[PDB]
Amino acid sequence: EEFSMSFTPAVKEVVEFAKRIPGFRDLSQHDQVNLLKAGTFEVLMVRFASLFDAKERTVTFLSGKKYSGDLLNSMFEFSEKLNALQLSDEEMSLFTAVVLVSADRSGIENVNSVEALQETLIRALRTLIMKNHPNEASIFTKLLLKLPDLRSLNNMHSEELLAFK
Repeated sequence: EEFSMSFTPAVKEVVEFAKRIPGFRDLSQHDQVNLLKAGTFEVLMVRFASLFDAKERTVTFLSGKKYSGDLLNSMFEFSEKLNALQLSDEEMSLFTAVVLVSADRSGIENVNSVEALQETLIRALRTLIMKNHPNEASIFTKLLLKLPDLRSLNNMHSEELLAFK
């Protein structure tokens, strides 16, 4: 409850976010549906982190209200680690687009076009991180390391979410 349904309109939000990713609407319709089908779960993981605060033990839901079981524990270790980097909203958005365009390539027909879009987003992320965190370049590396982590959480818990919310 009070979090079940909270992730239904969130799916609608990912679709709209993707549409705003420069170049996304150039990929085949086939590839756009597949990136969203495969990556929506990983983007939602990042969005959750963004609505968490281990610095105050508060978890805010896209729904509004604020509060403080083994996926939920993973979502906390994940969120704490990511929240540690102290990214700005702009970095957070760019990173989320990288996550979406980094999704499982199994159902993708034009991988070259998807890798080309990921490259463009990756280069901007690194460029944007170096500028806002000149002495913390490593922040960029830590973010890439999270891609394999999110793919595992996905492989393991997507079903217990991508089902009736």
